[PDB]
Amino acid sequence: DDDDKMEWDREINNYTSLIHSLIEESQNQQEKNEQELLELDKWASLWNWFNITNWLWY
Amino acid sequence: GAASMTLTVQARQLLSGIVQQQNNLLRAIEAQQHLLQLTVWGIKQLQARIL
Repeated sequence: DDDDKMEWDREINNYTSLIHSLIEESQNQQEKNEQELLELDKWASLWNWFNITNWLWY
Repeated sequence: GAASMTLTVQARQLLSGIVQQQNNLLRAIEAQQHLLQLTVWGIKQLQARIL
């Protein structure tokens, strides 16, 4: 009971560091995904203009 | 080579970003679950001392 408190603190701080890392990785992957997506809104809209433009069959 | 290559290539890149990002969130939830059981355990020891 003197060395169990510690193990709890050990594991407490390890999973806490792990969650922090994981949210960090997610915050950066979310930045990345919103860029990738912003850039797709554009490519689509772009080509979606030459198409409608030249003539619109079907 | 009609730039539909270019067009789906990014969308391929996106569902790839989205799929990893779900693994990220899943792993976060799992680590949170662990953190949660430590706090439960912790709380059950404080109960099983108040007798």
